Amino acid sequence: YSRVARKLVSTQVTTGHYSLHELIKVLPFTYFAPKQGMFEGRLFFSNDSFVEPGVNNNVFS
Amino acid sequence: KFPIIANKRMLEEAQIPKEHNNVALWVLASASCINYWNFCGPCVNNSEVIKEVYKSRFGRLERRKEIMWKELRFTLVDPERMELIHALGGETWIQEANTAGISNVDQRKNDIRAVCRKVCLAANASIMNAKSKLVEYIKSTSMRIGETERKLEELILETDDVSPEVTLCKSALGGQLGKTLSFGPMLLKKISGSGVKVKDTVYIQGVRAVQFEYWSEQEEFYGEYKSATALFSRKERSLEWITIGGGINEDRKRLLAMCMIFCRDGDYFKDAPATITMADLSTKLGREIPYQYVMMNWIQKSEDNLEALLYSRGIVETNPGKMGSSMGIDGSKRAIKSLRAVTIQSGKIDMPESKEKIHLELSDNLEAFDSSGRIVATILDLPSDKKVTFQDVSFQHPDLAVLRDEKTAITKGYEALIKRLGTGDNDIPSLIAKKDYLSLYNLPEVKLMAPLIRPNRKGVYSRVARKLVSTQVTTGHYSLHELIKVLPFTYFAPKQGMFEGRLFFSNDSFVEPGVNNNVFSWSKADSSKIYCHGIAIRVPLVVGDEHMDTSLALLEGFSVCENDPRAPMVTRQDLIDVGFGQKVRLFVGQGSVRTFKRT
Amino acid sequence: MEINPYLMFLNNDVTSLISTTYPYTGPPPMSHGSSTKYTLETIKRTYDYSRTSVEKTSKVFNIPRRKFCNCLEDKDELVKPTGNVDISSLLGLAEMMEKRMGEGFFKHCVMEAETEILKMHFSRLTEGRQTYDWTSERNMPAATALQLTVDAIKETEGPFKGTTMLEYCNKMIEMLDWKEIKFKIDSIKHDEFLIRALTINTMAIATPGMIVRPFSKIVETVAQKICEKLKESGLPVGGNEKKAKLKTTVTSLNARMNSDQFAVNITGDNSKWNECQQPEAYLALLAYITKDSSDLMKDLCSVAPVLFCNKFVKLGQGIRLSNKRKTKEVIIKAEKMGKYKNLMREEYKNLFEPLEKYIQKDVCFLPGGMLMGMFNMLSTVLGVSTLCYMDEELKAKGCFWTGLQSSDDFVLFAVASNWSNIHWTIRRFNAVCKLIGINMSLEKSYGSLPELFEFTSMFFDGEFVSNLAMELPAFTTAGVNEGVDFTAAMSIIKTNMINNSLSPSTALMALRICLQEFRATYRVHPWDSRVKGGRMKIINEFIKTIENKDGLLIADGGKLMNNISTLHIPEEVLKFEKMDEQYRNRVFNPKNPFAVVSTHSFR
Repeated sequence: YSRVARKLVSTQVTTGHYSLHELIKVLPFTYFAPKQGMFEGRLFFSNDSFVEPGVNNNVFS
Repeated sequence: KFPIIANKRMLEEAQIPKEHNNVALWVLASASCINYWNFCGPCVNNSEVIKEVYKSRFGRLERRKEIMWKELRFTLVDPERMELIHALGGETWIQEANTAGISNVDQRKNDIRAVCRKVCLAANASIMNAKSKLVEYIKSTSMRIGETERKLEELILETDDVSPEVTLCKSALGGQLGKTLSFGPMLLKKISGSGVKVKDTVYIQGVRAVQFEYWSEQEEFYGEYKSATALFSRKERSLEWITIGGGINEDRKRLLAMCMIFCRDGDYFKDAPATITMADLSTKLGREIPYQYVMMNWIQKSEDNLEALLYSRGIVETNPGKMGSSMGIDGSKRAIKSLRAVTIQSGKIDMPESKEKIHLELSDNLEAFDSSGRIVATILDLPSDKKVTFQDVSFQHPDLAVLRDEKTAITKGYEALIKRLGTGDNDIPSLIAKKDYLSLYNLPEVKLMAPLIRPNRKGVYSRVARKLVSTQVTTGHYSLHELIKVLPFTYFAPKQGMFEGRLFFSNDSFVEPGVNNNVFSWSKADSSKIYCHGIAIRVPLVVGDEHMDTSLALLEGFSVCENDPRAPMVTRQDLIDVGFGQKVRLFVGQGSVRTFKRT
Repeated sequence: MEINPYLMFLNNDVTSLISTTYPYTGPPPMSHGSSTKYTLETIKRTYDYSRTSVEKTSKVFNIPRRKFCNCLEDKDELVKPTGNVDISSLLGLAEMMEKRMGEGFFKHCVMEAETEILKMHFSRLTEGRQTYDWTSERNMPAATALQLTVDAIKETEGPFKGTTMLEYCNKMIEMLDWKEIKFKIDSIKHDEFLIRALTINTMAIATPGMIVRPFSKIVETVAQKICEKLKESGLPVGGNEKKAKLKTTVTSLNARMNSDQFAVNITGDNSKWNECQQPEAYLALLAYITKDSSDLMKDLCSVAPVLFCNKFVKLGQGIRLSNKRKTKEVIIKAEKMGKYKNLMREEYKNLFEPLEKYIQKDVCFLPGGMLMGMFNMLSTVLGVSTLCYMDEELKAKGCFWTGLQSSDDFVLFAVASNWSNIHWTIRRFNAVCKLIGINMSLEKSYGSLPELFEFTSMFFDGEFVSNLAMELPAFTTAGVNEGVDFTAAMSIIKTNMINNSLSPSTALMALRICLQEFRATYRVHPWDSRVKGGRMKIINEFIKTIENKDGLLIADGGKLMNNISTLHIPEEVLKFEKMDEQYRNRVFNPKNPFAVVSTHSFR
């Protein structure tokens, strides 16, 4: 998850065309080190509650 | 709520408590009360009284159980049974189920004619060794005909049943004939006249041309089709007159069309339909075909072709006094308008008999000749190859039967996997107890079964199977059944992808772990058996606990746990994003749910 | 692209695809409301099809009585339906039919019907679709109104101890003369009770009371005993026997005529078969029938006819009023529509004034016609009489006819040797039919060469006889028990298979559908299913106590074991030896608080 988050951030930051409502959502995952794996599309916490980068859900809308 | 009425003393004497488990049951009462009464209530022994009272119904059941079910057949029309006529015979179909009578002769005739057709077809695979391969097939084919284990070199002769196949196979034996002919499924015979062969041409698409042969003289014959007699005379590529005595629409139509082709009457022997130009293939895979059989095949495709052929034959308006003996386009007995040179009547035309036996000569294409040409039979007048199960038969010479199918291939692969066990070193249990699973991924049997695997996504199947195998071996918890089920996939290399829950072969079939299926099924209390399309197979060993541990044969990186409804239902995909100590429910089949926990 | 579902009729037959044209059998959602408008139109068309204007005031009601029989007038425009019957021609046709069949034919049939009736119990009348109560003034099953009538007889003039049809009929007769009659409490006078007994309600299929019921049953029994000996009578039964009759007729025809003739078939559909059948002709016919027999039957058969010659018809729900904006809406009954005629629209007015004469309080004194689906056997007999006609005018021309006739549908077979004499024969037949009210439609009756025709949805052809009378059960409307409704459905499917209206795969699909309908009706499911319903709760716990799951009953988390060859066999008989002895004896325990006698009944 960290990899994906950092990726998105750079893409938004390098240009200037960013959405402030997505960084505030994905930042908490960028603390760890990137790795390799298949990103299904969701970002889970430790309590079986996730947020999705681009669509609103009960946890972040 | 309690619409159903009841008795009162009958209730207390049976001690039926209300709201047993929050179900009132009740003077009045509910319906569940009946359930509670038949599941926990008084016990009687009155079976004999019930049977005696309902003797008629139970005797009907007994009679039903006293049946020997037979085959069924599609066809038309040319007390103890009244209780079942509904299920015995309709109008398009019928079942020959019998009660006490037995006589196995006509079924034997059907079997022998079918196998003769089969063998004569099998001989149609070369261009030079026709007669040789044919006779060798015959000599290499034995049968448990009826009750006697006889060979197929004397039945063809001892029997007396005219047919294209009987004759086509007996001519090679120098056997006697009956002067009968066979132009397709129809049966013909000569009455008078004679002629000689003559050639003529016919166009296709209006540009090309092809040669056919016929007779120029006058000659009368006796045609015959299913439930249809006839008589006619052919003269100079055209039909002069004809009469019929068997009244049916389809039978008469087809018989007339076949006799017309036999007389080559009509303009479609000058030019051809626009349908033939679609092919122009008067040829087999590597052989030639005449024009008559091509036309016939064009008839078999649709009845519109038959109607077109019949329109080619002149249609006119019937005159008085002839309606009774006229015909119609649809086989109608009488009509204001009919066809030229036709005559309908009642009563089947008595067929003549020829008491003169002869012998013919086979050709490269197996066509038999008695004299002055006059082909009597051939393969062209046969149906297409139709696979049919043969029993009471022995066929030894190669080409006897392919006997190779994906199903049988899988069956043999699994038989080999089972036998490999062999209760010895360098076999399944020794490698298991040794925890050497990698060698399992290199055995010969998996290599033989590999071609039966779906190639496009075999890597993921192998990955998953290699996961299950290792996770069940290392820990020591396993089940030989599911292992053997998934082993054939642990040959190729693993790869990344999306798995769904099924392992697909190349024949569009599939297999699934933790469940049973026609191709592979098993159950406890009979673990020494393994069904394959219902075929029970045996295990060379015995086990009482090696199978009881299937906690790891359902999923890859999970293990079953105690049931818990609070746990949320999930799919096979989101599993990747689960953690530890996190139970999850999931379907393991049809309406079969189970709880799982990682590791 | 354009999907035209109909292009499959070109290169195929019609006997194989016609079924796709009509929806599947069942209770239709159309639900037409019999109300004042339709009934009045019916009565008007009835009085109109009577081509006369004569009348005769009665003495029991002081009301006119349009006598539309043997008084034909207004010959103009005879194409349309007619109802004036001629007795001479009727009796002549009856005599022809008698001569053909035999002399002691009617006598034998009436004797059989009599003897059959003698040993009959009046309780049989409880077997009926529905009736009309003469006390509550409503529609109900036969048993309810029968109990009402008997208990009213008890309350008023003591019980009825006959326990037989004849005593019941004589008791009704006597009651026709009683001046006062009681019932739970209130009583009534002679005239009112008479009216009520001669009342009818529209369900506009009729729904008569109970007084006339037994006489109608007797007449129908006689007509049935008669229709059996008739070759051209497909009413009493259908299917296998019907096809046998068809083919027998066709073969006899083919073997009868010569090579010079050419035949033709006709698909006919009698129109207004209920608004042109008169009970007066039926009475004269029954008289001619019983002419030589016990006077008992002579008088008996003459009861229902006269009871139908005087039949008051209950007008449906009255009209309603309303203001412009529709904020207010008044409701009035039928008896008072003659009080506000000045308000109703013209079309509703012109349909009401000419009939006000025949109204008494709220009904219309219909002096004839035949609205009920009754006397169908008798109408069929009359049709067969029509078909058995032959004279010398035809013989001279070398022509004749024959065919088959249902209640209001028939099939004709004409014979001739010219493409014109056929028309003359058809016109002769239509004339003889109209002479006695039997008419025919023109927008729904066609004809063609002998090969193709239709009869009672059985589309006959040169071959491939196709049926379309696929019936089915219905649990929600008729709920009885959890041990009978499945066996009855199996028997029904078996029957449908016999009549060739069903095929093996079709029967299996219908079976697997009716099983699910049954389960959903009684709110039951198997054990494998993960259901949480009430009845399942206990079944979800007392199930592990058994092993013979196959022997379990459908009503108790069971599974099917019957099939095509095991329909006549109930599932019980099929699972007896298989049910765990415990469950078995627990079901067949006659010492319980409650065809095969199970412990599954819903009294």
